[PDB]
Amino acid sequence: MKVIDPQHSDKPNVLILGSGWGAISFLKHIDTKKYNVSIISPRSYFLFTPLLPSAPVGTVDEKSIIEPIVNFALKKKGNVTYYEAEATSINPDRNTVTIKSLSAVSQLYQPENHLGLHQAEPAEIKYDYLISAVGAEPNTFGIPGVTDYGHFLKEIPNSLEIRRTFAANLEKANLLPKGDPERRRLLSIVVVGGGPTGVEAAGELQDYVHQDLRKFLPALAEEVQIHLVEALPIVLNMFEKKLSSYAQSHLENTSIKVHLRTAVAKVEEKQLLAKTKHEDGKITEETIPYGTLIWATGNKARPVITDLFKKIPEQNSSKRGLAVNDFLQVKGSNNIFAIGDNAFAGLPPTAQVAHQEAEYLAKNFDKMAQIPNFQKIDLLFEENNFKPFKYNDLGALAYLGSERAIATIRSGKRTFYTGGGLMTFYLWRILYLSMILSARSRLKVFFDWIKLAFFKRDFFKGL
Amino acid sequence: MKVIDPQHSDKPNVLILGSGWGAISFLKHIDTKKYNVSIISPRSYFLFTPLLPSAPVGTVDEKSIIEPIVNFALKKKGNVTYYEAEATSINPDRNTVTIKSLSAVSQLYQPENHLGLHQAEPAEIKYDYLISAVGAEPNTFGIPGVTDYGHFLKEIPNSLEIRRTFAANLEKANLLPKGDPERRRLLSIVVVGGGPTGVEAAGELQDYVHQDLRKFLPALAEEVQIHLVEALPIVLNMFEKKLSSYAQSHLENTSIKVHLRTAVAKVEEKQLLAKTKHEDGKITEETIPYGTLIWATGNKARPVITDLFKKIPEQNSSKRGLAVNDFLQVKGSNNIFAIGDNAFAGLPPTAQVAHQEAEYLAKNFDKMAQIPNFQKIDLLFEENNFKPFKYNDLGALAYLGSERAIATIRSGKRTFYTGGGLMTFYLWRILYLSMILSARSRLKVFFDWIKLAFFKRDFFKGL
Ligand SMILES: Cc1cc2nc3c(=O)[nH]c(=O)nc-3n(C[C@H](O)[C@H](O)[C@H](O)COP(=O)(O)OP(=O)(O)OC[C@H]3O[C@@H](n4cnc5c(N)ncnc54)[C@H](O)[C@@H]3O)c2cc1C
Ligand SMILES: Cc1cc2nc3c(=O)[nH]c(=O)nc-3n(C[C@H](O)[C@H](O)[C@H](O)COP(=O)(O)OP(=O)(O)OC[C@H]3O[C@@H](n4cnc5c(N)ncnc54)[C@H](O)[C@@H]3O)c2cc1C
Ligand SMILES: NC(=O)c1ccc[n+]([C@@H]2O[C@H](COP(=O)([O-])OP(=O)(O)OC[C@H]3O[C@@H](n4cnc5c(N)ncnc54)[C@H](O)[C@@H]3O)[C@@H](O)[C@H]2O)c1
Ligand SMILES: NC(=O)c1ccc[n+]([C@@H]2O[C@H](COP(=O)([O-])OP(=O)(O)OC[C@H]3O[C@@H](n4cnc5c(N)ncnc54)[C@H](O)[C@@H]3O)[C@@H](O)[C@H]2O)c1
Repeated sequence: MKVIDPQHSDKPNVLILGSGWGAISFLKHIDTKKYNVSIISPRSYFLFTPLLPSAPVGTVDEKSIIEPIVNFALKKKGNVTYYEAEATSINPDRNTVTIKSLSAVSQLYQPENHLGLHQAEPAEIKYDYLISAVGAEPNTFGIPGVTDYGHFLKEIPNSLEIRRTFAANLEKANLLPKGDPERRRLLSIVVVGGGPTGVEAAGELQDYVHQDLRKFLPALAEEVQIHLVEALPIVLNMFEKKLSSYAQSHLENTSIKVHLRTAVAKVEEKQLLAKTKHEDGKITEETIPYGTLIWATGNKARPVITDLFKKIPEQNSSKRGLAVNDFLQVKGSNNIFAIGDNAFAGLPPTAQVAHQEAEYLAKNFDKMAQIPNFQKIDLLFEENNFKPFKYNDLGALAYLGSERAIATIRSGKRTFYTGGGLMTFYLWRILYLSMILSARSRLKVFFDWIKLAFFKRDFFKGL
Repeated sequence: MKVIDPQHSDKPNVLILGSGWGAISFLKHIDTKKYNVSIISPRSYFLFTPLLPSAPVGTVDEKSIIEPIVNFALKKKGNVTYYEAEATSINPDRNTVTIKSLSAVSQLYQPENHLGLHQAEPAEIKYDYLISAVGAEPNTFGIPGVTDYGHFLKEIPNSLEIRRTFAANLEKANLLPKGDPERRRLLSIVVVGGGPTGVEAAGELQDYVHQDLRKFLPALAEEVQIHLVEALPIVLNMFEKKLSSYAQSHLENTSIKVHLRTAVAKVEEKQLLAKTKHEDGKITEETIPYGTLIWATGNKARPVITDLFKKIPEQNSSKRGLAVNDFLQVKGSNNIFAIGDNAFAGLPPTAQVAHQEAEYLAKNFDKMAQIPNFQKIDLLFEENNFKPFKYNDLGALAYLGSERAIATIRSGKRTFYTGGGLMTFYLWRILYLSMILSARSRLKVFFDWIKLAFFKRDFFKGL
């Protein structure tokens, strides 16, 4: 029951799922004069995921790297509606999306209707076009215990969750005497995943331990040991070999114990079972005790997308995400598009890919606006002659700790960059600032780095 | 059981209760070469209470107006120990203080002992001298419902508690249609107390509603009504009549409904019963519906101080706080001192008073260091010839909203200030910045005000 369906306007109802890179990048460029836009997301803010590994340790504040959805929609002149809720079912036959956990509805540039909704009431939202940018969710690979005893580094609440844990262990351990093995354990951190998230997380945590904790509890700081665990034989594989080594070396120089070729078989409350494959093909078992565990491995399709696989014939055998056209249309659907991590275009799950995908689609959308037939769709795209989506790989950036980073900057075939150390760390800084989506988020981080230069980090367990 | 008592050193063990204005101002000036200092407080940070009314609405961030205790103790060269716990009993006969809810113990500039304490374990902390600066706690006057349905503006968790409430009501109300009286109620705020805390709280809340909420939900913003309730016939009575009127007028011009001569008799979930005395001496009853209620009235002695009243003969009949000498020594005690709100010197309960009291005592303490007899105390003070505490009233400052404030600046008999509007608002700004206790807290707020000038306030219900 309960169906929301506004259509007094002679504009198509475009409906966006998500408030991330895809969803927001799309919103930034969509023509609200030609279309009526509605957004559904449980998160009322955009999250600049690349600096999320700085939040917990407090290099940057959780508020500095987020921006309200409504601040974006305010720059769009036309009608924007934001439902603060989560999409539970996509219904292609009815062209609605069932939502759940409705917190709020904001109607911007709309001095008009009242939907008659109540909080936490279920409702179907009709759409003429659907853009699905709900992102992926963290994958535990069915490795038992991960969720029970570990923390993802994925959203903002995760950042607080980590600080509270580490804070609590610092407090508990410092009461125990130096000898106690429990004290050594509680001061142990284990970051699973040698992908940039994990590398940056391990590095940031270290910077704090070296630069801040040491300033007033050096007896503790010395006993803290940070482990990084990677199943592959190399860290940051998306970079050149030359840089993946320098990263690994530098991490080790900052006192991080890098466990290469090591796969976590199980996670217990106070330790995790690791298997390691060696050069000679032998498998050895290790036990790594831990106080804090950060799980920064790969991601996985959300149940809403899994749900949808079964409802469309030619998605039945999809797994990673929605199989999608060269025009980023969900195969088997006449009016649904998918961008970013919930889509499958055999491209890397990266904000870079989501950003481009979004822009391409938005431009296609105002192109559709000037064609009678859109006012069955599969064919019109090729018929009316506009390009398929071609991804342009711009490169990669990763902070390694101790004011060092690696970089590669390309466009197409040419590669032009500096990927060393201290120089690259500044580049990394600048480049990140620049590719932030808002002046506010930009100014906040600029100030956060200046205060860092003079006073180095806030670590409040209740804030 | 369990008594902590370090005394290998030939220095007296000075023990401080609290991490506020008294406790910290005292710490800033106490001579740690002559004395071994220990602090007990459940709060691990200093709170700049004058800007606490800016936190909830997000003019300033909760982190910008707080500073860790250990940051202060780090500037003190000698031994400082911080117990993160609350004092539950003061024991004059034993010269110990029983503590409870022990979270952590930090020993700074002490490469030495291990106390053998565990978390949430009870323990008595011995002292040679005790300074009690635990402050007061909010007074509901036994008016039923206040705690059940209302929020104090006292500590940092209060600021989050208020934002969450207001945020929740904004979300709920916006779903209801304009007509609905529930919508009007949920958008209703009631700030009890015409003291500067309430005035500033009501004003800040207003600035947000006018300057921010209006930018994206003007239909809501218009329906929000802020009430201010004061039992006396005037607001901000500590100021001259001329200024108390201008304040009241300006508040009314910013659309705040000021209920003068109005005392809250009872608080229900959705409304509160008010009685109002009129010019002609008639009592009329009012019902003020509310969604959010902020209780910013007077304060009250904590149970730890109440507990102590009974243990000392000449404190038996104390009520507001500990009766105290002209040397700020607790009457009836030979080694206990009390400063700030938990003390009673017939002076106003203000950070200004607590700041001076603390300095005076610290200076007295290094004076005691050079006299054999301190290495029974009541007499020595007058005998060894140093001044009693004389309070110097420096004046008063209060922000009124809409970038206006009132000010009075004096020292002794002479009064020299500008107390008008926009001018005074800047003065207010400068003067507050200057009387912050740390460069970090100072820089943070300076940046918070600049970001305000360009982007106006973060209002995140989960942060
Ligand atoms: C810690 C970290 C660091 C990273 N650093 C980098 C980097 O430096 N460079 C880089 O290129 N990439 C980086 N990434 C990857 C990048 O963040 C992702 O590729 C990107 O988020 C994908 O964009 P998206 O819009 O598909 O999903 P997201 O950006 O995650 O957004 C998905 C949105 O969907 C919402 N949502 C979830 N479920 C529902 C539902 N049922 N209904 C409605 N909405 C829903 C979410 O709240 C979210 O707003 C990083 C990722 C992480 C976790
Ligand atoms: C919102 C607000 C705004 C204010 N604005 C102003 C202003 O503009 N100007 C002004 O002059 N005054 C102002 N005040 C008043 C001023 O803050 C107090 O008079 C001053 O804080 C008193 O200092 P204190 O050390 O006595 O107590 P506080 O500064 O309150 O500090 C008390 C300390 O004791 C700790 N504590 C509590 N219980 C225990 C226990 N059992 N054991 C150990 N520690 C304990 C607390 O955590 C805290 O660290 C304001 C107060 C509030 C609430
Ligand atoms: N182009 C850019 O601007 C840019 C920059 C930085 C990062 N990124 C992207 O950000 C994304 C962040 O993802 P990520 O950092 O989690 O990398 P990832 O999730 O792709 O890699 C996770 C790693 O964990 C390892 N792993 C899996 N299971 C394991 C187990 N049981 N035990 C131990 N290790 C295990 C895997 O071998 C893998 O290398 C990446 O996809 C990356 O491409 C993009
Ligand atoms: N010198 C400075 O720099 C400076 C500046 C501002 C404030 N201050 C001090 O800080 C404090 C700020 O205010 P506060 O939080 O202490 O409040 P307060 O204790 O100053 O006053 C509380 C107010 O609430 C009223 N009230 C009491 N019961 C009531 C009821 N049932 N219904 C309605 N109203 C009721 C009282 O009449 C009183 O006006 C003051 O004590 C002030 O002296 C100092």
